[PDB]
Amino acid sequence: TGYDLSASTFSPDGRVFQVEYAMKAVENSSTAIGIRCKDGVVFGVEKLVLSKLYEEGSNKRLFNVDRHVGMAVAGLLADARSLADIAREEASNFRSNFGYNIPLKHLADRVAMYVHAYTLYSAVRPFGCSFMLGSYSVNDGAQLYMIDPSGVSYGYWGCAIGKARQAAKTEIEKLQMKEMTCRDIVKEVAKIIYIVHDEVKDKAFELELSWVGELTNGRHEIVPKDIREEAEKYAKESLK
Amino acid sequence: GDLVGVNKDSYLILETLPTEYDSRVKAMEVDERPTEQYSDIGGLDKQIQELVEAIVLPMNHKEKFENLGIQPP
Amino acid sequence: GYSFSLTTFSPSGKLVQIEYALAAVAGGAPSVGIKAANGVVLATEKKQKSILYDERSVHKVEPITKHIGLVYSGMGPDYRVLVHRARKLAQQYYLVYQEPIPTAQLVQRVASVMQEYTQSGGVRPFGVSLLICGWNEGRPYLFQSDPSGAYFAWKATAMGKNYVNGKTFLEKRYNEDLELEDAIHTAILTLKESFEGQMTEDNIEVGICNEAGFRRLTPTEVKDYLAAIA
Amino acid sequence: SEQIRELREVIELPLTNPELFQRVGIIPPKGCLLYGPPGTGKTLLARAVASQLDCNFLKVVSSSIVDKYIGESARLIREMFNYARDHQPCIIFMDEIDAI
Amino acid sequence: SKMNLSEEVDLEDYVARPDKISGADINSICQESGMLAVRENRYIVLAKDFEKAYKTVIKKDEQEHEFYK
Amino acid sequence: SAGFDRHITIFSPEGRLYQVEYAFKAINQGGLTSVAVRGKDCAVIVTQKKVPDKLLDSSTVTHLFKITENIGCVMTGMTADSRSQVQRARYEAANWKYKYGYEIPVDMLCKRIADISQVYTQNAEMRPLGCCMILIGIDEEQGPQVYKCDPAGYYCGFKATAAGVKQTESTSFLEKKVKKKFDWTFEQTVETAITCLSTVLSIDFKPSEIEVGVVTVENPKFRILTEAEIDAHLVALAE
Amino acid sequence: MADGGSERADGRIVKMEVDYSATVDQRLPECAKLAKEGRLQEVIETLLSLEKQTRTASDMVSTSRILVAVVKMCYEAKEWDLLNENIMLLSKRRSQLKQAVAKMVQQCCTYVEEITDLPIKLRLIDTLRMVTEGKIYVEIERARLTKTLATIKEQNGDVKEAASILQELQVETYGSMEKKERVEFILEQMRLCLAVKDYIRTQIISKKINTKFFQEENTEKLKLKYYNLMIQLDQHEGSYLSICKHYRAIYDTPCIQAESEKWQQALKSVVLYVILAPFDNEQSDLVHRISGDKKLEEIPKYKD
Amino acid sequence: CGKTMLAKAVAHHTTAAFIRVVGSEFVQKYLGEGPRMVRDVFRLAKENAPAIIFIDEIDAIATKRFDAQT
Amino acid sequence: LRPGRLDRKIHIDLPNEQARLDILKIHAGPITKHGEIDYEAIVKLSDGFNGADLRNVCTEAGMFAIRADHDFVVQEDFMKAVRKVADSKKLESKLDYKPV
Ligand SMILES: [Mg+2]
Repeated sequence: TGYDLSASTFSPDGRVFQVEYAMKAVENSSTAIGIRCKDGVVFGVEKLVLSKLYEEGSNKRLFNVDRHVGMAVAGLLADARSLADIAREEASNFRSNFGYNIPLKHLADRVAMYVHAYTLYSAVRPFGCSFMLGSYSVNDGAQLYMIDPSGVSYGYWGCAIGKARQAAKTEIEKLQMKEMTCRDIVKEVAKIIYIVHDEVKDKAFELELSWVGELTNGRHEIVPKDIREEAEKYAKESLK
Repeated sequence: GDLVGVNKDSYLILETLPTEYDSRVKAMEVDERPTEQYSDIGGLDKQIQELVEAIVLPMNHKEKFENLGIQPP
Repeated sequence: GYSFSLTTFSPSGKLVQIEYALAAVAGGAPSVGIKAANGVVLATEKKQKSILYDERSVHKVEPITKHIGLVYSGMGPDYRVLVHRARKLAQQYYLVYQEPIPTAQLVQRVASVMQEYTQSGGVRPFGVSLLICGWNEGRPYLFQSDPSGAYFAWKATAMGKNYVNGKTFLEKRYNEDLELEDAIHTAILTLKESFEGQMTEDNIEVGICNEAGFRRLTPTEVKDYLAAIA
Repeated sequence: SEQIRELREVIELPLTNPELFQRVGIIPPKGCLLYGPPGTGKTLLARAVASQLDCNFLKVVSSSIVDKYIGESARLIREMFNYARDHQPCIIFMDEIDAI
Repeated sequence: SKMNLSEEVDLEDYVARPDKISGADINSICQESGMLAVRENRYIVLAKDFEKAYKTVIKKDEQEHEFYK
Repeated sequence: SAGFDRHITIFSPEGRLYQVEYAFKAINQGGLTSVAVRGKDCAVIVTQKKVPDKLLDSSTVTHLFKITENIGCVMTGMTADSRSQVQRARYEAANWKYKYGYEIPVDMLCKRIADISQVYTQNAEMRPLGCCMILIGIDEEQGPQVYKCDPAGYYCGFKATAAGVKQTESTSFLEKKVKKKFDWTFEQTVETAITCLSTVLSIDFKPSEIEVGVVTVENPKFRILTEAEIDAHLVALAE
Repeated sequence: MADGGSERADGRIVKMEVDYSATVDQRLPECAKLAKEGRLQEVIETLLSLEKQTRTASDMVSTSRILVAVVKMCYEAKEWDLLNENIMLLSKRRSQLKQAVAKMVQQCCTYVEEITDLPIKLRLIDTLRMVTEGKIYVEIERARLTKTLATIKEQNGDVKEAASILQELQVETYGSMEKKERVEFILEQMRLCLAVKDYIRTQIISKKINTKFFQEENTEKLKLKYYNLMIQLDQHEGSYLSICKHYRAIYDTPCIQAESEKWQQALKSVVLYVILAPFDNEQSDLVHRISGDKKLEEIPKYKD
Repeated sequence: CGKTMLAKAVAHHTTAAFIRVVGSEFVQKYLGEGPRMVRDVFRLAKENAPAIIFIDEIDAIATKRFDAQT
Repeated sequence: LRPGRLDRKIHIDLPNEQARLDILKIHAGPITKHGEIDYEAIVKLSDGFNGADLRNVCTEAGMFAIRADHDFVVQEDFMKAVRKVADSKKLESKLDYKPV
């Protein structure tokens, strides 16, 4: 506190508050969760409609970095767009220098070191974003990663980013995710969103579900749950 | 602590005449009885409960704080 | 106080941050250096905080060329910078002139390096003073630089903590003509003035200059030298 | 349980046995520093020392003696000893040693 | 002198030591060894504690961060 | 008192500076402790892990980092500054092999690390990386070694090593430990490396809560112990 | 959960002689693996005390004979291994080993009149190894004291057993002094100190007694009869007035205990050497207190 | 190094009015009270016997060395 | 720090996770209930880390007993009490205090 202006200064007890201040700016964003089954990764983002003039698919938070890699950002949306273009550019140089797809364990290291560099100098500020990284391969399986604004990056089986970070992972861990298929996961992700405050004190929302795994043959794309609409049909039955 | 009546010169207690107050304390008792309701107040719903649980219930339920066996502040 | 910075003067006197940099020199480990008639003796103090620290890992007496050695009193992390600077600078003379650099020539140049960090305005000065020895052209030499950039030529001196007691010792002690073997005898006897309790073969670390080149002493001789020779 | 007793005989043995303080000879073992949280420790284990004799307690607010000129404060020292003279080892309980 | 030592343990082995001690800390040594025998229920100093009380108070160079020497 | 030089890296009156020595208490927010022990011809790293979540994985937690095939390390302090410190360590270990044609000594590497941490103190305008590094390695004609690098740019090699939160309690145990002249036959090393951390932290850990890196002069490759043989050394000390 | 280990222990107590007792130690590590589990409520302390009871009962049957070594080597087996067995970091110190050996020191109280002195002090020297660690905190804190007093009466006391008790005195004020039995233990060592002719140490450990008084109400023949050794302490140099103040203190109980020979010699012993104190105001009014007695004229030293 | 003990040793074997004053209770607030406490000592001293005024520490305020433009 | 002012010092620690249950059953004393309580099920779900504030946990469980007309205290009321009290502890700033 006064000793908290620059990002290159220490507190008298030994922490940087400019990193601490940017972490709870991610806290005010809506909840985006991630989960992986035994043969794929399923994303899911609670996204709220601003007033009414939103045109049903604008400014999405499910990006597409590589052929098999996408993001699940939450926080400052404009800061995540510039950070997503770094990961698009980083995966292109690995293709041009080595001739094959980027491993997700190596991709998250290159991004987190880039986020780390904005937490050291007084000229720039730390980012205000946190996001997810999911991929699938036949020689590596499915992985799911997690990057904070400080730059700590390691793997989970399931996660949540937003207001309800604790309130979502309470009921994620009561799932037998080690053996389910990622078609049964999709109907289970939608009830985790709709339990915790979809439109209670808010106005409206719309669910987005991204999708990667064995059924897509390594491709990353949005779900065909505009087809048959089964996520909302199965989750709205959990009213009682 | 008694408001006894004492002779001037002899300084000897003569009468008792207790419990006498001035007009300033008598003016402090409210005879207005204002008309404010809780519907007029908005945005303080946590503090509304924490007041009624603290003061109003010891005013009403003297024995509910007895059979449970705690002390209201 | 005006000070806070290095690129401006005080209204009355001199640069204050360079004076504060000299305070870190006085709070360092003690050291001593004596110029005898046939050589120069360097000796310093080196105690570990625990019994766990390997004493034969990091050295204090550090050779620059085959006839030039160097000690310090300040902060060891800043010491390793200008040592590596003085190594590469000493080779640049030898590539041009094909001749080992005289001891009065490094101190022209090493002090100009410590000069440059006293400039503007976001860098800090060093917190290290030095003692530089060597036997060039018969006569031996013993100099001393500072973080301000000046230099000297000593007969005998002592830096570090309690230097005023070692100075009044050496003022009462140092004569003009002794050999190198008598010089080490009064160089440990001035280290015993301000040292701590035990003084073993690993608490001190001593290097010398002959005319046969620079050499630092192994603890086999230093145990046998401190064995009952006062 | 470790601190009920570590504080006990470091107070008990000097007050019960002043004769060993002439078998070698030194008078002041003058007490421990109880530091940590507020918790319940400052007020409750002071009553754990009250288990044998003890009693005294009184109170030290650490504020009425801290007046600036200490010519009054030295009298405010001995003002509290007007009851501590009335007994055997009186046990001056002292709260908020360091608190202003 | 005003302390019942009563041993054959010679104190001048601590006179001849270096690590120069301030005069207040000499008073701390003899009082600490008084504690370091009575607390162990001894009616006399046996002066095997006197080594430990000497090594206790002499350790004041606390951290210094192993930095700037 | 100071007050004075407590924002940026300049001198104090008499005589120190505070921003570097605030990084020394920047390790302690990790809430962790690491122990390195060199007794004889082998070398042992031991460090606990702390997994606070069931959704959190197990493989992506380990602080044991393989620098080269014969040099391993462990990292304390805060997490994000630790990994960028390792990236410089992996990088300059390969430049030695390219420029000079042979394997880098473990002694030479801490010089190259602490000099990079030196410039950030001398020249300003970069935060000086509040993490600590401990190295082990095998040297020809020198035996095994244990080194420690500091955020100030200090380094010193020494036999028994603690870091993290509990240096002053673990090193106090190891001074009394390494004073007797007992030999260290590769299980005398490990059992003391366990029981020092086991009593200072007061955990006496369950088998799945730690890591143990090792190197030995019979197989100089850096080696992370299997969870099964961690249990074998744990049932060895408690017979 | 652990009732299977109990019915297997029902098998092994029948098969102590039908099967050999090493097989009881071969069924034992399965019950150790049950103790290795010890999770929350299933196979934890209360049922763990049952296998600890039955393994000691099998240790009773196996080493009731002069083949004693099995009960001892099973103890340094399990009591070094319990750090790996039940819970790491100082497991409970709560009913996992305590009453299993508190039964055994009760058995050492039984066998000391039967077994000879050699294998019982081999039994004691192997139980002192873990009693120095824990298990004598409280209930029962005198698991050490009922057997270290037995070590005194092995050779019936000497210089060494006085040193053996003075080194272990305050460890049960380090557990919790017992209004009565702790006072009864902390008195007993100084008559051993008088056997080693120690007097300055004797009065230091005697000054701990003075605050625990008025328990002679429930004490018939022990409280004010140990103080007949406290006058032996002040028998030494000259303190004649103080031990006549002492005789008036022990004057009361043989008037409660209405005797006419033990109480009469209390009148005899007090009237002899109030005289032998040097003259003072304290002697001058004490004789003015003790004269005028209704009981003093039973003796012709009323004339004296 | 045994400084205050020497002042206490004089107070025994003298026949004076020993006055010891810490050099810290007059560097306080309330502008003007500081210099009057110096007067309160000496008016109490010079009214009395041959006396000793022992100021304990002036490693506090004892040095001008600049004109204070503050 | 000389012998005679703070002759020996001692630090008090805030958590034990088992001296919770000691202090809990003290404060789960004179409060009417059934004996229905799994007291360890309180402790494992409790994260208070302060002995004076676990006193506040048993106070608010009686407030949940005032709620829904419980003359006894059900085991749910303590689990209700931890979610109210320990969440209120988390929402306060100025968390730097250390005795020297
Ligand atoms: Mg003084």
